[PDB]
Amino acid sequence: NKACSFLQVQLSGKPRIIDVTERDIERLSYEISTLEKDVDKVSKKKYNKLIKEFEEKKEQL
Amino acid sequence: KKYYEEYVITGERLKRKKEIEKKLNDLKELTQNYVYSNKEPPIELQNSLKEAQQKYLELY
Repeated sequence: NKACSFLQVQLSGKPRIIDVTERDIERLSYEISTLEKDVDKVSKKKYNKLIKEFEEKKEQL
Repeated sequence: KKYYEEYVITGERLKRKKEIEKKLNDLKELTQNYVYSNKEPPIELQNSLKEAQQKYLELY
C-alpha cells in the first residue's frame, strides 16, 4: 500500500524538484531579508554561505 | 552617582540611534527598487547613506 502513493505525489500536480527546491528559494530568503544592519562580525560570513547557497541552488535550478 | 550617569550615557545613545535608525531605513528603500535607474537618488543622497553608516561603523 505504501509504495504506490509515493509516485502520485510527484505525479498529481508537481514533481519532487519543484516541490522541494522552491522552499530553498523561499525559506532561506525568508531569513536574509530581515538582516538589515549587520556591521557586526562573523555572521557576515553566513551571507557568504547562504547567498552563495542561492548560487548553489539557482545554478542547479 | 556613577549609575545614573551611566543611565544618561547609555540613554543618550538610543535617542541618537532612533534619529538615525529611521533615516537609514527610509533612504535605502528609495534606492532599492527601480528609482536608481538614472541618478534619481543621486550621489549626494548615496553619500548621505554612507554618512550615517560611518557614524555607526564605530558608535554601534
